[PDB]
Amino acid sequence: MLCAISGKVPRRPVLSPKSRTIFEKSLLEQYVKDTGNDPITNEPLSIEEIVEIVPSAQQASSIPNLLTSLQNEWDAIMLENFKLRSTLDSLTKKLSTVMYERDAAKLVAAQLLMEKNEDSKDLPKSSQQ
Amino acid sequence: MLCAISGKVPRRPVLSPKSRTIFEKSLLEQYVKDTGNDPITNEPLSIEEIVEIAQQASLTESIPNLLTSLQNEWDAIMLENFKLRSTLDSLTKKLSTVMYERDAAKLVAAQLLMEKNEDSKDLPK
Amino acid sequence: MLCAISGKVPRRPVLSPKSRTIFEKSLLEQYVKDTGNDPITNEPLSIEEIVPSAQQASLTESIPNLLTSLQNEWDAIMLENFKLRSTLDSLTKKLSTVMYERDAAKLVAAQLLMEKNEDSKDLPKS
Amino acid sequence: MLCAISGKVPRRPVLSPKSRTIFEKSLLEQYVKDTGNDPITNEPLSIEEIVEISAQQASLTESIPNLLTSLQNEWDAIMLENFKLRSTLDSLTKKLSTVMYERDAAKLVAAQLLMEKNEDSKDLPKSSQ
Amino acid sequence: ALYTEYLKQRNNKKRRTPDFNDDDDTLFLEEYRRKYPRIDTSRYIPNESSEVSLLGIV
Repeated sequence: MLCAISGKVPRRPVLSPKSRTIFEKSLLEQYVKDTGNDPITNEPLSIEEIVEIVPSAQQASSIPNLLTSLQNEWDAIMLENFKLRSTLDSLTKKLSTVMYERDAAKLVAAQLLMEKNEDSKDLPKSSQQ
Repeated sequence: MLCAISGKVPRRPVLSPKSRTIFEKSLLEQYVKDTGNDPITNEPLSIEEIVEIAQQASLTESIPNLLTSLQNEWDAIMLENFKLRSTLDSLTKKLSTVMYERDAAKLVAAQLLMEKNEDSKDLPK
Repeated sequence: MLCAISGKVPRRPVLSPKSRTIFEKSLLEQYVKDTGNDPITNEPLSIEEIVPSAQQASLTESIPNLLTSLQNEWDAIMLENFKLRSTLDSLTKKLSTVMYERDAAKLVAAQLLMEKNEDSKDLPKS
Repeated sequence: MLCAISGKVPRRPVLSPKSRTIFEKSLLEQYVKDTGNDPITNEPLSIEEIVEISAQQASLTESIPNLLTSLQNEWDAIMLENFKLRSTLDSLTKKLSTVMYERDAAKLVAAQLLMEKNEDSKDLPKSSQ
Repeated sequence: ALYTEYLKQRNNKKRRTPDFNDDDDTLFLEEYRRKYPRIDTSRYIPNESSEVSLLGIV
């Protein structure tokens, strides 16, 4: 809702058909009469090249934004599901590495206990005699 | 503000150079793919001819209700499209009834001119 | 599904990160070894430049695909309205000129019905 | 062939040049605006840094249902999955605590048995004397 | 709340049933059925035109 020469709210928004940028009819016309050019791109432009006045014709002045809103909320749904899944699988790695290493460390005890036991009867039967 | 095809506020508007008219990129492309023309002026235009040229987000209000809104809005647009088409058929239909009377009347004038012509001959005698 | 250089079904697809296009590794590798470039855009590309995670996907079928469907519905129906807005502006324009020619002619029917009867009223009396 | 955020099959895939991973444009464009970095590698990434790279779904023969039955199922399936996924994340953290506690419980056994065994072996070496 | 309660929000169960000689309300409901049935019959035409080619390509 702004002209691209002065910066005012344009009451007659006309556009140049070389670089897409909505100017105001007064300012663009003064730029063309100064030098036949587009102010933004410095390309060739004339007064007849400009498309002036509002466009509403066979159109009539809701619905489409509801679908846009439905997209915007889904966009969050996906973003949330990602971060929830990352932590899901990243914790499963800790779970898996632990359970494996737990039962691995558990076998240390089974071995250790039977050797400790062997030391007892050995020494006991020796110290006896 | 309004694309002159659908009636939406365009989210990627494009202007035709044969006729000064800002359309929406999606809708103008479909028309050109159907027939290489401009929808308003019927001038020979192509897709490369188009020059790609406010966004304010709708904050409905304070989700199960939004389901039924979208249902109602599609339900309404379906009838707002229907009502506008039966009116087109009946305005063309009532137009055709006028054309018959228009051409029927100008045949009835020919007989009335003969009765005037017959009268002008008798008056002179 | 296809390789853009050969046109075959690539058995080892590797996507480049300068011109986004799925090339066959064995084909594109030779293209890079010839000259360090991407075949399509002719931008620089090396072999290391050529290349989901934990979220499981399902195939693209009839939420996002459903939302883009409803765009097609409305965007097509919007053009359906133009066919009836444009055709209405021709019928009403022909009706306006038709009713004007009817209104301009019926004044002349009213005068001839007066004049032909007045000529019969005049002549019969004499 | 899929997107690396939502788990989609993208309609306009775009690849980032810092980490070779294909995302759907909307979802990667959202992440960069939220926090300007690559979601996977956590490396600096912008919207201009992205590089853009057809899919067919056969709309069912019985395609009313799109408004009523299909859309209903989509928001059911989104709702009951993430709720069930939140249930899965909660148990992984609880089962984490049972893993680490049982692990540390085993560490103490080993430490206790390491003092036990070698001293039992030492006593056999001393017995000879 | 929907997932916890185990209840999906009800949609428009209206278009399917309706009734003849109704009122101004069913005049709308009737006119709804026509436009959607024409959209339906047009939506089945562009599917059958391609037919099985569009399916087997996917």
